[PDB]
Amino acid sequence: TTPGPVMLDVVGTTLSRDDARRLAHPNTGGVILFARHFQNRAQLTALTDSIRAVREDILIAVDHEGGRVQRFRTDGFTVLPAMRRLGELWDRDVLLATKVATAVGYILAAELRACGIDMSFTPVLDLDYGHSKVIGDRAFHRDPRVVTLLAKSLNHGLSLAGMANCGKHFPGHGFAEAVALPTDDRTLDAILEQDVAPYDWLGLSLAAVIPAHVIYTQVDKRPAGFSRVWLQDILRGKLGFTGAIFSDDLSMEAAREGGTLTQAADAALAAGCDMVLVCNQPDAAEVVLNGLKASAESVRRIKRMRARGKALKWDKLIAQPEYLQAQALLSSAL
Ligand SMILES: CC(=O)N[C@H]1/C(=N/OC(=O)Nc2ccccc2)O[C@H](CO)[C@@H](O)[C@@H]1O
Repeated sequence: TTPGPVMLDVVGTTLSRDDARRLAHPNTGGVILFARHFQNRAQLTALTDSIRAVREDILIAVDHEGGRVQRFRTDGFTVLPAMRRLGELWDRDVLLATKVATAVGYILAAELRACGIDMSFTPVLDLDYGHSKVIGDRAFHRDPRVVTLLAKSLNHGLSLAGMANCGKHFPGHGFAEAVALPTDDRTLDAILEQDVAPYDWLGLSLAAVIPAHVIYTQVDKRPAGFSRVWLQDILRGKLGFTGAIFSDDLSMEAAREGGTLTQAADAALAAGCDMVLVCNQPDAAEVVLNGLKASAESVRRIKRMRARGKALKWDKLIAQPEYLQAQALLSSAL
């Protein structure tokens, strides 16, 4: 089987008959996990194993950013700092900050792969303007050059465990704050010269992208996730990006602008998304699976988000010097 364009979630800590039906649908391509799917490491591994048993080509992801966004914080998972902490460390010691960023990346990816997960929806590349509360301390730094090199060092640590990455929220969620959709009335050039710069500078170190549920009125009235201008003209065209594009959670009502989930899913894919996220309502996601009108190009990019190579099980990772080394550095540096 080949991955479909829909990423959804399962009902709980153990796979159900309804999950198996949904996982087997041709338009299913991924699973995203949340805190309700984690009891302990043993349970989570059995869950991810059973998911791949139903659909061997499935992509399994999770929002593991650190700080305020980390689904798995217990039973050995290292509580990671808010990315804003790394920008603050950068301001005291640039090179040390890049060293810690990689260690955070490797810890993050290694622990996730030990439980059978492919990727995390990280890093946040939004600039820390201080404007967006939903972003807040999830942003690395105000300076796009600092965001680039810190995020790059983190993506390097992810790659050391064979894990990819996903920058967000394109073209930038940091400026709009802004219950309807946020709006950003800056000019295209202003958005390109700063918020978009990390996506451009990261080059091949950027594996994927999530667009923002934000309307940039001076560029396109459609939200970035449903904007062919942003996803094709800018990202694919002007920047030459060839990585995967995941929509932001379509379950966010205001993002759909009066349309159904299925209609919003068709618009996102039509705009340029390779995969769409429908979180926290599997039955509504199943309606999308069966009503979707919309692959060759996308399937290639989706397959390339699978974790590369073999992963260390927990019994092996806990005794690995590199893992132990990263743990110590994180404690001392922060
Ligand atoms: C802007 C933001 O924080 N978007 C996140 C995000 N946000 O989802 C929602 O805000 N969902 C929502 C909000 C209100 C009602 C229903 C769903 O979903 C993705 C997958 O979980 C994350 O990777 C994104 O980073």
